Amino acid sequence: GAMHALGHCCTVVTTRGPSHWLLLLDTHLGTLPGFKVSAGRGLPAAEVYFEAGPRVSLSRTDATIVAVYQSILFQLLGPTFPASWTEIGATMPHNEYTFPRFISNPPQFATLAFLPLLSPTSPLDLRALMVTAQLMCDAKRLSDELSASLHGRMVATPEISWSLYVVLGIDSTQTSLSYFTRANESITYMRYYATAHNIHLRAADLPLVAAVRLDDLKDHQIPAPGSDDLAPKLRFLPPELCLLLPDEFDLIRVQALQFLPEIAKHICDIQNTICALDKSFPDCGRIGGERYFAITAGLRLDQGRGRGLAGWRTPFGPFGVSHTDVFQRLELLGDAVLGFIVTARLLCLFPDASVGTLVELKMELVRNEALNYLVQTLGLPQLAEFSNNLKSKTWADMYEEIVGSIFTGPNGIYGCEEFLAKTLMSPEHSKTACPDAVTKASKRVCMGEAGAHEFRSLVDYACEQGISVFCSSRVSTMFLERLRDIPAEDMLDWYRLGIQFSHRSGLSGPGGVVSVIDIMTHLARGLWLGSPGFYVEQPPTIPVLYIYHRSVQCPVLYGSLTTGPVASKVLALYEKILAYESSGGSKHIAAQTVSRSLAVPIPSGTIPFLIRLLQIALTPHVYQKLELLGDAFLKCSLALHLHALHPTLTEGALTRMRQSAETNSVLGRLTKRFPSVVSEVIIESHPKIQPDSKVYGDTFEAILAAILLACGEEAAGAFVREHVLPQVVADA
Ligand SMILES: [Mn+2]
Ligand SMILES: [Mn+2]
Ligand SMILES: [Mn+2]
Ligand SMILES: [Mn+2]
Ligand SMILES: [Mn+2]
Ligand SMILES: [Mn+2]
Ligand SMILES: [Mn+2]
Ligand SMILES: [Mn+2]
Ligand SMILES: [Mn+2]
Ligand SMILES: [Mn+2]
Ligand SMILES: [Mn+2]
Ligand SMILES: [Mn+2]
Repeated sequence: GAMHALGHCCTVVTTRGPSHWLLLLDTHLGTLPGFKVSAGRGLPAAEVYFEAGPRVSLSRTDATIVAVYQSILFQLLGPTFPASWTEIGATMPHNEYTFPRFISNPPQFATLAFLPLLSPTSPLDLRALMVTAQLMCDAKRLSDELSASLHGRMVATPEISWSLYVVLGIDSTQTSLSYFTRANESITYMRYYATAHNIHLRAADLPLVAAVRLDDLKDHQIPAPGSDDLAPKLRFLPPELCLLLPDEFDLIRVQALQFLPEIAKHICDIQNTICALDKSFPDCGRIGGERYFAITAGLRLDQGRGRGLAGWRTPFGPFGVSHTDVFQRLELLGDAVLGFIVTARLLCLFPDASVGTLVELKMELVRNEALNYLVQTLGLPQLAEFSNNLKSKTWADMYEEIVGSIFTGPNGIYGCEEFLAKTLMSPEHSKTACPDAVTKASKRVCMGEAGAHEFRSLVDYACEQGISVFCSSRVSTMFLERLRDIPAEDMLDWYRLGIQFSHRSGLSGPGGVVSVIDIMTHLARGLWLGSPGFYVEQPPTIPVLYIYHRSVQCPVLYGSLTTGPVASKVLALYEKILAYESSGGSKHIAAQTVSRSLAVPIPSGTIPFLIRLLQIALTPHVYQKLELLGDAFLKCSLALHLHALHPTLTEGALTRMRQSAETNSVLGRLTKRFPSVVSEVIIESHPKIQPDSKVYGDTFEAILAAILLACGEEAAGAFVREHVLPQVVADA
């Protein structure tokens, strides 16, 4: 293009070596997922690796010198390919796309050009191109112009479809006047070319060229001066037909060039997939190539059929990871964080619930049965394609894998929170005329004119009409009683927070629907996202605020500490837990010694709160819920750390791995490595207990939660990598 041109260091790799090219796109496609092409239509199997580079600028004059090189390439490609890279992709048979069923005609198509590179680092040379165009211009026939200096050189027959051949030497045994036979018939080459092609050979008296067609020499090695290793495919052709290609166009280039059409198809495929499925597949915030590979990993559940996933090419992620392997490890991780977020939020949504029922409720929301239904309402089954010769996989797994994708993508844990809040609660989860006095309240709620009793009326109504806004009948029922326990002066703020979130999520306008179902839903999402803390049973309220430690904030929903309608509640609880009169005996000392033994940098002035929780973690009947949360986080943090440390490992390995460092005996050991003052306090609280007890293990889990709650997600995850990760036992 003009200046609008982005570089990529495209590399085609065959059995015989690597070939380097500079791809130029006029479109931001981020990084392009490499792919590998199957054993070919006259070409060998190969692998194509990309990597983004400079943002190269081109003057009009230079851009047209590129255009020249292009046409040199198109000519070598032969008359079978339209002389435009766009037209090559934009006429692919549908069965060559990654999604033949969703071929969506993009408004734009990309505009690409290819240029040679001597190495993946050498700069773009424009003067070089012009020389190559000059040498091609000058390049003469074999008649004008030894059979050891021609060995391995590229030659094309421009009078006959511009086919490409590799010269093995000159066979003086025969001449265009010589004969060759096809069973029952013997003709002279000179007569053949006249009979078939309407070519009347001039220099007929010259010795034929012993060459082999590029189509035929699939991956085979070229022979020496001719000791001729594989000769049932050898061909002899008149020297006046062979146009000798310049030294730049060696065997390596010319073959790699046969794959450039696939790279054009790939970029084309990427673009289609995006503007066909980008709006129907939960948003991870990726763009271009990576968004493609995400949708591919996410919906192409099986592997290709012989030839490949998309046509003859099968895309792979970083470190040569199968798109299936990706889905496999993103499901594992996604499953692990869904557990974390659901734990942390249920913990606050039902502050009074026991660890017993929190666990029960989680499994009601994460259960296959439920996720399976959630995936149906997303309409993924319709888009997912597989050959059912792929057994143990479930619809429900798509949900987990998505959460994984969203998490590991640019949107972060914020994306996951958003995706869960859109999907676990939704008006689509109940059934439905309604009384008079109820429509009046609903109307008043929507235009902000609503107050205390209007909500009461609406709750009490839904509370008896059995309205379920969660994808669980138990959770929905339990949500309704949590609502009765919430001060009606508060409900207007929760609702606003819910509708606010619904708006930014793109699933509503600023106004609600004016139904008790929609109102019931918004109340839910508010309270899901924003409930401030949970109670530790018999002792104040522990505030959940690890979100405000996030290095990227979201004032629209959560606000800031210095103070909204939610932030204020959280802050309130925070100030009350500090002011708690510290009866600091030996526990308070253990808290302090733990406070400094974290071997990990914590945020500033966060200590006094950490001590308070570390105390709770170290008291006997109270750690229960902190343990629950710590357990949850540890799985998810460890899953992450391993996911990163082992880019090529799949479901089985990564599971067996983190399970080995998550066991109660293992965590217990780590608790004993703290100053003996800590072990002392544990044995002091629990009379006559033994080194193999469950309690050491669980207090570690409890401590991890204390760190998470008081210092935030990155401090807690640091503490995991520094202390828990080194205990993971290799599968070898
Ligand atoms: Mn079409
Ligand atoms: Mn003729
Ligand atoms: Mn990954
Ligand atoms: Mn409760
Ligand atoms: Mn599985
Ligand atoms: Mn699963
Ligand atoms: Mn009650
Ligand atoms: Mn809007
Ligand atoms: Mn555990
Ligand atoms: Mn690995
Ligand atoms: Mn005990
Ligand atoms: Mn435990």
